Amino acid sequence: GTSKLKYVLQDARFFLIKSNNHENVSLAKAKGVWSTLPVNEKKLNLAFRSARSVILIFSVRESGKFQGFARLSSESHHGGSPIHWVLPAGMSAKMLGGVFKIDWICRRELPFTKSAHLTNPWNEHKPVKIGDGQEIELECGTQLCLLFPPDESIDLYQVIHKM
Repeated sequence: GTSKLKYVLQDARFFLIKSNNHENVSLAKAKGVWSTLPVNEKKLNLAFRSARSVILIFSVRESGKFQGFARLSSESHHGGSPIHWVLPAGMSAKMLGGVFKIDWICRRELPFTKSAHLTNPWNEHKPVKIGDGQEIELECGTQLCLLFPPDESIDLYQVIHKM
């Protein structure tokens, strides 16, 4: 059912995450971490302290799909044992140095074809697939998350318990 998920998404903020590779999304799905560039790192830290939930919705460049969505459980943190991201051409480990802990809500794919009817008012009313770090307005982001199939590998309890 959607009661639990709708509870997690009440008053949530939503950010699109655009990964240049599949590897870092596979890594992040298993380990429960994400890192972004400093502009977006600042944006997500502000949203984390301000919002009841901060949702990252992931799409790998050129994949034609979203790969899942997750909720921040921490602000970014530097100084931990380093995540061995596959670094894109012009990116250093220092640029991805802040590590957010995330709890995945769905790790299943949603093709762009299934979200063609949703537009983001905060990106000029363009389809929500169009947009790293683009903020998605509350209702559009909620409906986008609701489109994903249920994920039998996920237990929402840990998220609901830490809210």
